Amino acid sequence: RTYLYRGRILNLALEGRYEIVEHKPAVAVIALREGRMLFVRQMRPAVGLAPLEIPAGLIEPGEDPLEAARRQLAEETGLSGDLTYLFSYFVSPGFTDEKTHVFLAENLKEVEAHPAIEVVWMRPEEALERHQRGEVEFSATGLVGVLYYHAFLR
Amino acid sequence: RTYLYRGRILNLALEGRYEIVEHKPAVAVIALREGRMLFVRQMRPAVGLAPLEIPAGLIEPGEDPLEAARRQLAEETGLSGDLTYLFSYFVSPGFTDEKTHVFLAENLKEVEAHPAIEVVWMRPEEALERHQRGEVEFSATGLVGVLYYHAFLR
Ligand SMILES: [Zn+2]
Ligand SMILES: [Zn+2]
Repeated sequence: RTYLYRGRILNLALEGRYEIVEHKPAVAVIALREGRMLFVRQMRPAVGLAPLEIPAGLIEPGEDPLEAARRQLAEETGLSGDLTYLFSYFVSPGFTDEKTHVFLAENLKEVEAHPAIEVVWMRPEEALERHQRGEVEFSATGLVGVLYYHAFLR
Repeated sequence: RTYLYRGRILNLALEGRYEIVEHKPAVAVIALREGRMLFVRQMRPAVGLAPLEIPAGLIEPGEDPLEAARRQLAEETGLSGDLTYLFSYFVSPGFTDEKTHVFLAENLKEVEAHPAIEVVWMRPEEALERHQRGEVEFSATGLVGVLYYHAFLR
């Protein structure tokens, strides 16, 4: 386990033949209101475009997933709600340890008028159609939100 | 766009204040048979455990997503089938450009008796329950497969 780089959002290390990227864990929040899902978009230099995602972000030191979820939702959209843990997933276990904890948010209320991040309320059916037509791209969190909705929220 | 490392499965670069990890695109295959989903497990040094995933892998030079999907399915499980493109997603757009193309596989047939990789046929409902109980972890591909099944394959 040798480190070739210790950065801000990640560290690059080696374990023999394997290249490993250590990354802070993350959270994502699925929120539905009047049939529309709460998506967000922002410039992502790593991909060169703005995919459709859901409120998400890194878990800061001292925070547990639930607290981080509350914060990301408030900071990115200015909303608060009753959160319920759903499940988690490793974004790409073949090279990184980033683990994402997904929550469901209900009974949304605005806690701050002042939420870089574009808030995009959109019916999940519409998001899926636009993607199938090649009009928009998805981040893992956005796709998970869309699939979760079709599976358990209709 | 400065490079601090050019490796095998990834490159580490910088774009001002952003740390970017360039990674080859990938594919994942969702397959259902007799109510069981085709999951796979393998040691993943980056995470320290073996999460529940679905057949997946990198797209090699010269290959398009469909061809890569056929190959990963055959090499990891020894099966072949009729593949249909479903959708794609960026695993973690906040730091990497890895994009995953997901396919559905139907009418499975064994093409090789000789498929590191553990083949795990399991009902998606069971996979979800075990995860909720904290008995198993999910990779993004495994979770996407489970959610896709609950949304459109029942
Ligand atoms: Zn931070
Ligand atoms: Zn290769």
